[PDB]
Amino acid sequence: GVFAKRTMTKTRRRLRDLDQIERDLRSPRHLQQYKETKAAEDLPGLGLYYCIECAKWFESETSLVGHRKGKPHKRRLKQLKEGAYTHEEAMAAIGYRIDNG
Amino acid sequence: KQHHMERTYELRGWKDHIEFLEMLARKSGRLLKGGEPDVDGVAKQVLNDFMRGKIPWFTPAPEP
RNA sequence: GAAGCCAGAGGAAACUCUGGUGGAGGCUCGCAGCGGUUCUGACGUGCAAAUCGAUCGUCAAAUCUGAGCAUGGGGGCGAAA
RNA sequence: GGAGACGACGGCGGGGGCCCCGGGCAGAGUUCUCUUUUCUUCUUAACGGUCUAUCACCCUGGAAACAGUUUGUCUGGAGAU
RNA sequence: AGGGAAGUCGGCAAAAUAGAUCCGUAACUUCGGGAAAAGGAUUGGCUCUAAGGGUUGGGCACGUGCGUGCGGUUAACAACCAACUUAGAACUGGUACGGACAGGGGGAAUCUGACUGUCUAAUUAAAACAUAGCAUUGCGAUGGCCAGAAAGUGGUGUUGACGCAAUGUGAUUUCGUAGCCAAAUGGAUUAACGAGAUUCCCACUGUCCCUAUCUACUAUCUAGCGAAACCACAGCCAAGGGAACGGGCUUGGCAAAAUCAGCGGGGAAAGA
RNA sequence: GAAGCAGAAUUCGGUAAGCGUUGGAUUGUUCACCCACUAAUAGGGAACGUGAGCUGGGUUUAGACCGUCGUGAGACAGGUUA
Repeated sequence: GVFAKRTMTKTRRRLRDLDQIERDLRSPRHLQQYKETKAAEDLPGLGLYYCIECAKWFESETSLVGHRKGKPHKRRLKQLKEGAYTHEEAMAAIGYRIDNG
Repeated sequence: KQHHMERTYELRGWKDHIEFLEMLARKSGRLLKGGEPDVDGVAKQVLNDFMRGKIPWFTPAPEP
């Protein structure tokens, strides 16, 4: 189930993008940036229990190990195995390159 | 007094009012969407209990 | 998920704890039925001299209901308006 | 003296009917492809005979190392198994 | 779209929540509840795995399928038959996985009635009534409460104080930075329950900024059919018309047949 | 037009109604005071010298409770609800 599915596509209901998840997994600095863009006291579990794969905070470690079995987590793992879509792939689709001398 | 608040809410270990209201919200279950504490509602409860004679407080009389 | 019952762990016993079983209650969600809360509702020489729609209360009983019979105006009946 | 002759509710068990599955005969439909396929008929009254069906009762016998036993803890030296 | 109650007396209405499995759940409490509290995780398809059952059947010695006297609890084994649940794992599509339908928004408080229940058929469903509980009064039969015109009349009465009749009230509880006294508590600041009244928070949204678009039925036009309310006569205004009133009079402005769809200023129109 | 009116910003006054004159909080209340934006947030009439567009309060049929008065039916200094 999706909560309030009618307004799911609004800009104020936007979620983190998969290429951002790729950059967070590759480099910790972007993930840290996404951490100070939030307030630690209002996060579920005070921000200690966070799944980078699903970009989601959880109230407890048992809840985290709980969602890791779920098919949303496995779909996120599958999507990250196939790889996110980027501007480099967009240029390679049309055969475009960047000339830097 | 601090110990009066401790026996009133069965809570201890806060360094400031924000932490006190956060631990009180997490203990009493006053949570918003996502488990975020209801600090506003907990503060309203504390103020109402303070006025309605549920937390012990008084002003000492000036000595002669 | 109440008494009652079974097994295990303690406790000198009386009792305590754990896992079951059982199926009580003018308990509860809720279909029918009964009722009638709300809508700038519909209708307003209406389908109707009180109807229609959505929503709502109750739903194992102080529940709903038929036929036969009893109470008749200075009256009767009335969980009393 | 028995019958006529008697409340409400709960779970358990037996039987009839309905529902469901399989085989077979016949008929019908589908059939680009698939489908030994999908559907339809295959029934047995009152009244009787005969053989059996929980409870209960009778005979032998005398039960602790208590036993039989229901989903539900009742039964037995007032005689259980 | 963006914002999210800025709307409005007032979040009225609408939106959001909703089934099931798992994690977890506070104050208060009459210890029964509150509680589906709160707050989170998950749900499709396909291929498998595992667990949960029923029926039948034991070796000798004799007499001859049973009777014995034995001997044994590895039947812990074989054969046959059968259905619905539960848990686990891989793979796989995805913007959706209780995919339609169905289906709690939640919370912090205050007032109020103990609760379940009942009434104003056709404007008021409620703090009204009733209820159990509590207290008072009368009556021991040649009696109390009643009824009838009367009666050799009737009820309570197939009755006898743990009863009958009339009242009032209306569960239970009450009635020194922290001391003393009382049989753990010092309470009514009373739990649960509620189509009762009130304030607020989160969520949510066309309530609003600020409106736009789509569908059905009308309205519209046609064929057929076909009323009623109402009606002194009638219907453009301006200034004056003492009695604070003009539609008709005076003085002006003006003023051109016949029509159709709408509108709610005026006249009409409220079982007014 | 006038003013110690240097400038900037204004103050007082005149002609002028062409053109504008907002968004909100507050009902334990004569809802009137605050806040900001703005060039500015001016005031009135056509109702209130009785009076059918819509909807909240004065406002008040029938139900109900509390306060005051009355022996009582009831009335009100009043307050609440539908």
